[PDB]
Amino acid sequence: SNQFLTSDDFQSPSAMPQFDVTPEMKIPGEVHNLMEIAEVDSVVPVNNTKENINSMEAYRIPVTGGDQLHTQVFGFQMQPGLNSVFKRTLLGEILNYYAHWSGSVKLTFVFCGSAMATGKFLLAYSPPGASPPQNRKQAMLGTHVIWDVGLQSSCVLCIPWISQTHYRLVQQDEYTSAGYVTCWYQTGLIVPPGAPPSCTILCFASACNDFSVRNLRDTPFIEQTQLLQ
Amino acid sequence: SNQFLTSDDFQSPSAMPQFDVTPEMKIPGEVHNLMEIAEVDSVVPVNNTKENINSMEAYRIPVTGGDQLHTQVFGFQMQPGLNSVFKRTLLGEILNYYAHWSGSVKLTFVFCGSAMATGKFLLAYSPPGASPPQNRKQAMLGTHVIWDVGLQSSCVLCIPWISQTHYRLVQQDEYTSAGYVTCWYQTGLIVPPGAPPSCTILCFASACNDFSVRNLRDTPFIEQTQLLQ
Amino acid sequence: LQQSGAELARPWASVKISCQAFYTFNSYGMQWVKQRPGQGLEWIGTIYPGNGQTSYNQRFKGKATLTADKSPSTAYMQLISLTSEDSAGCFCAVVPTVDFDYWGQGTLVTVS
Amino acid sequence: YHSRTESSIENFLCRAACVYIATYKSAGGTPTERYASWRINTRQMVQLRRKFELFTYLRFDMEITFVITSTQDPGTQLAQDMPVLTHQIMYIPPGGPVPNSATDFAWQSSTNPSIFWTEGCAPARMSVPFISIGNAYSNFYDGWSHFTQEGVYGFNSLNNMGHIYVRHVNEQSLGVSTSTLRVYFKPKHVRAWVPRPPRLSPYVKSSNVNFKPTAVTTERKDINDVGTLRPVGYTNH
Amino acid sequence: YHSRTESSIENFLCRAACVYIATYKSAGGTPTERYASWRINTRQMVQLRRKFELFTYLRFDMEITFVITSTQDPGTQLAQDMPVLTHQIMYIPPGGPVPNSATDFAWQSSTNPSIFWTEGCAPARMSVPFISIGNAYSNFYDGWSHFTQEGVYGFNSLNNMGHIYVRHVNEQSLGVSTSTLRVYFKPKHVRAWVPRPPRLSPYVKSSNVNFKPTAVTTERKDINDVGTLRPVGYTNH
Amino acid sequence: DIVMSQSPSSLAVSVWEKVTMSCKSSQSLLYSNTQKNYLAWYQQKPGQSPKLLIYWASTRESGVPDRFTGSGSGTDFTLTISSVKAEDLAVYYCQQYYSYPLTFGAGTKLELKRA
Amino acid sequence: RVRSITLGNSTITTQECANVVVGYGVWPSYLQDNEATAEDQPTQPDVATCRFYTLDSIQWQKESDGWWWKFPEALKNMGLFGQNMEYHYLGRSGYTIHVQCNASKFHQGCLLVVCVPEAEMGCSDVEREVVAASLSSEDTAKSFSRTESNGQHTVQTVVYNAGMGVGVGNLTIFPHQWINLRTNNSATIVMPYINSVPMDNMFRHYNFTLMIIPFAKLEYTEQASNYVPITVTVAPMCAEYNGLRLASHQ
Repeated sequence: SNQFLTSDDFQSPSAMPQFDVTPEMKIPGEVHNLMEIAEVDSVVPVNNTKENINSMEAYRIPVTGGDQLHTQVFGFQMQPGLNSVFKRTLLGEILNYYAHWSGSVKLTFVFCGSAMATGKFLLAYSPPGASPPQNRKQAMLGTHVIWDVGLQSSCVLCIPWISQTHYRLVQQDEYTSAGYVTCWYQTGLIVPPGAPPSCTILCFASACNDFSVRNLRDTPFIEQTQLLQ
Repeated sequence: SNQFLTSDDFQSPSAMPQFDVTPEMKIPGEVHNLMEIAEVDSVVPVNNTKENINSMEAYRIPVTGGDQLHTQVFGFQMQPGLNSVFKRTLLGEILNYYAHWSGSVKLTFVFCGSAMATGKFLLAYSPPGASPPQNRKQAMLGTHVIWDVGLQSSCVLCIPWISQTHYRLVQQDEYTSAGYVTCWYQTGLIVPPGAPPSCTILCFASACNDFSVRNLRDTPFIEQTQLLQ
Repeated sequence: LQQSGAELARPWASVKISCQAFYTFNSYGMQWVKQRPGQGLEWIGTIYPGNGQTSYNQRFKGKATLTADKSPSTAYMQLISLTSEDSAGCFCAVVPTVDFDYWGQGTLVTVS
Repeated sequence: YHSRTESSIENFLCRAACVYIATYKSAGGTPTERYASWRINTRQMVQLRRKFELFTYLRFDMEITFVITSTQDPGTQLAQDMPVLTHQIMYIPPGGPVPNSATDFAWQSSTNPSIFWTEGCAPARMSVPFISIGNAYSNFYDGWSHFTQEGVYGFNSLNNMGHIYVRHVNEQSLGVSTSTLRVYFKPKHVRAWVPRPPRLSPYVKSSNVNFKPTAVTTERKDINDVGTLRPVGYTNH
Repeated sequence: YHSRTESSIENFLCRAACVYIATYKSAGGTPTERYASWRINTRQMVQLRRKFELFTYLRFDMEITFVITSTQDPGTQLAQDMPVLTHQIMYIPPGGPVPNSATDFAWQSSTNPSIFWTEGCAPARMSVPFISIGNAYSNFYDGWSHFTQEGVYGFNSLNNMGHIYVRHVNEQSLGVSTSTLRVYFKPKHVRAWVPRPPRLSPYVKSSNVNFKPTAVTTERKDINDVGTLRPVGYTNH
Repeated sequence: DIVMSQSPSSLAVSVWEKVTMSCKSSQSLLYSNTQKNYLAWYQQKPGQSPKLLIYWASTRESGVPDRFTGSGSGTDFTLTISSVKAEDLAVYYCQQYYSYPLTFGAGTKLELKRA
Repeated sequence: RVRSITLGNSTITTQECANVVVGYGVWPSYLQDNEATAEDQPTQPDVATCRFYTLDSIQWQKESDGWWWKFPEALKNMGLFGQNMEYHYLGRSGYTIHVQCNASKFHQGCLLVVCVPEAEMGCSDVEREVVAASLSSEDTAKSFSRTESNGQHTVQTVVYNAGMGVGVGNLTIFPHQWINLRTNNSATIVMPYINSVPMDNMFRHYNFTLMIIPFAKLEYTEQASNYVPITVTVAPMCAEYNGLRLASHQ
């Protein structure tokens, strides 16, 4: 009509015709899709206890050494872009720019201990309509891998995409419909005389190749509204 | 739209259709580009001391004869269309009509002395991020030619185009980023009995084939605003 | 901060003046000033260790030599063909291209 | 290798320029402010005059555009319900009947092309071809108008483009409506010959080349003085 | 298999956004509120600043649209019969004459492209190409403006897009008309390089990257605490 | 060579009298990169080594009162002495950071006038 | 498997066979014809500047937070490459930063070695600006801090915001490598020349910043040497210049 849709692509007359643009040169690192920024790993803040968020201690998962053998290392609700654990990483900063999302999440746990240390962890994953495991025996009968840190230093754990519908709302919260990724002590942490007994795990989350988003909007993080000065 | 862009090419209905225009005849001297006016040499006012600008003495570079052998003849900052030396010549009157410029400048120094006179001048050029030479020994180690006026009467000195970006702003001033063209006595000026000891140089500046301009605007020289009468 | 102790010289001969800097000789050269009680301060030269440059005022070219080594970390100035006109107090100063800052003491050259 | 299309003669001499702003009322009084008038000459505006006077001989069509904004005058007996203003813009071809004042027969002459334009829509536009007995217009004329070297030094030349006259068509009795005309002149298909030097001295009047003796250029410190040598820093020393 | 066209760089950085709302009157007083002015920078609006600061180097054309709605001011000596408001929007190209106030020659400068728009129809639109000496704009500049590392830490860079100045063309004597401009800026043909992390700290000013130290993320109950375990029902037990 | 002028060359003044002293440069010691004048002010106490008064022609040093303040720009400067005391009787020399021959000024000798 | 690398007739570095990171996917190269705007020829000093400039070693202690060097100021005094930064006007160079540590098998820890293009940094005081003396030293590292810096003209050197106001775990977006002392020992990143102009003056502009941040802190028992030396070695690649003159600045 004779209206102005703000979401309407139209050519306009150039204000400065007869002007030659500077010839574009080859700059390395061209981006064509926002999903290429989401498919890189970013360090996941798993240890947010409110006394570590203002330090580097909210990136290090503590694995103490001694006699536990039945307790938990960590655990979180697997919902990227909504979880306090995931909403500030590169994947969950891009998901907050969109209202729908669909795809897999790839986790990677790196054991940052000494080469003389040896142990075993049970990395369990629970499905979306399922309760978090409460002990190591319940987590064993679910979906688990055994990460023997004497043999491998990283444990890549890819998480499947299970939903009734095609996409999934990012800001909408559906409790007990996302999945949980917990980790349990299996053996402990065995060190020789001279090695430090306690250690550190780091987690890295990204997207996969089947990832997609839809329905762009404004990020919840920026609250400022008035112009700067 | 239903607007009026002043920079918009549109055909209009002819007010006088049915009128036969006078057949155009061959007039010599057709101009197709403004750069053809800039690629001619114009005499450069190098000697502007405020007592010569209202005379012809602001075109003649004085080369006195005697015992100097270490002093300077002239020197200017090489920025066409902004320098008091260059902004009123043909090249620097066209550059003031545009906001961007790019290309080389060709200088030519003509020794207007007698055929019996002999001497040598050192014509140094300094790069854009470089200080003006202070004596003849500093100018020798830079970029120089030796102009022996007994052999040649003109010394053509073309100046390269060095910049970080593609074009360059004309009115914007960037000190110590343009280049300096100085001239030093090497030998003196040797004359036989009967020849005049003092002489005269004239400078001629133009553009080159790689010259271009962009972003047309109004010349800074014309200040009158109200219509004539 | 330190300068040579008072010394007695002979005309038509040389003098070597020393200066001691606790600060490392980097990014900033060592100043040399000659004071005339009747007149004012006069700059002799500076040797810039950070880039290693050595320079003198035209008046002192051929008169003053400036030399700073690395391990000793002491700045030196030598004058030659001394006459009564060279009798003066000579100061060494620092310059971080930010200021001339301070000088300190200095042996009164006494050509006699 | 760059492009030189920005400094062609078409791209340098074809920009629209406001060359004339006048005002004209719509009710009686003196019979002069009821209409506007502009003899088409490229000499009253110095900015465009200097660009045209880089050439001796020019040849172009015209592309004139009129921006007419009206207003309601204050005082008593107001306009109130004013229906719509219609304006007549008449181009008197060179040697054509020229209106002495408003409501004259010159306005109704068939010979003078006219535009009837109603307020509230796109502005009025007209195009005039190259109208000369000669084969170009001349910015300069080293000569006289009569064959006996008598008259004026280059003013009655065949460089006449005509006039433009604008008035209200309405017969408005109560209330006055003051309109303001803006003329945006633009040359099309420009062909230019014999390049001339750009002018140094300022202009005095739009009938001459008269001038006062001005300096070749601006004052400088000395014959060999570069400006503001960089003060000693940690790179320039 | 889904489609990834929703998160391309063109579809993520090309949405129109209101970046500047100003107002400008039409009668006298102080010579400041009679016109509007906006230096084109993508730093005053935080929402668009964060999207542009996911990249180091950008290259785009501009597509600016102006939504001008006027009103009649209260008080005595009312507008009454106001004929139609015409507005001039001038784009001063970088390094171009900039108006000190209303009725200045900068407005009539041929160099600065302008739009004359009459109220009651579709809004005014203009497109500006990539105007830079460099080969891209830079959202970040780890460096200085002068060669001596002197001046301001990244503000006089060649990232200048120009200004936009808007005024009333009318000469309105009786009555004041206050117009409000809305600028809907939009980039076209965006090409972006060197992806950067999204910002955590809030902004303080549109000339810096200054910030206050903020937490990496929000508070959580404990190192291993999932939220709201389902209370025993007839399926979850 | 850049020369530094000082006027007056010397002046005798009593206690509690606001005195100034000009130091004019033969070249503007102000560059257009940072807009910071290259001028130094120095106090040489009677029979003593000089000390710093004002650097960048605008900023004070430690252990220095507000009766020593740089002031000016371009090529003309002065040092306002607001409330003189019994520690100002000395010779003062201005200096420039700009041209490599770092010449000092003529040298104002602020003299003490007694009863 | 212990292959030696000799670059120029001065340098020898010994290194095993490990993984490299090549830029944003491009190798450094020389400027072609349709890429420059300058009015002259580059005259690259290939015969003298391509060697290894091994900087001083930092000590990774138990309580250290991180270090950064700004480039190309990090080679301002390093030999002939520092002379070319003086006696030229424009410059263009890629680099091959090689970072390696000497730890035992009884040490543990993890480093992140980032190359951040245009790492513009905010000040420790809002409504104020940094100085050049707080951005970088000429050859030594600048330390991040665990707590909040509070100076007037300094840099906000808190470690989890990386001096740029971002999340420190998201610096993995730029070219990076992880030195995990359990398995990895070394890290080598090949940075190209990234700018918006083909050549810039390498005194005012900082092309990139090399940050080395420990994410898992260093632990050791009481027998052990209580630090791990981190040795950085920078080798310039395809350096070319323009504008021969004197040393106008510094």
